[PDB]
Amino acid sequence: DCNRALLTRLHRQTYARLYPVLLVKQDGSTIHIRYREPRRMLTMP
Repeated sequence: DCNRALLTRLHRQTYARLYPVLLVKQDGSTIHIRYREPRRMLTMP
């Protein structure tokens, strides 16, 4: 059921290049975050 809303693109008329990034906050939890820095990962302290 988690997959209902997951497939989408940004609908704002003009925007920057969006790159998949993997974010790790301080959990052990990770989120897919679309951000303009191509770097494959960022981990939060």
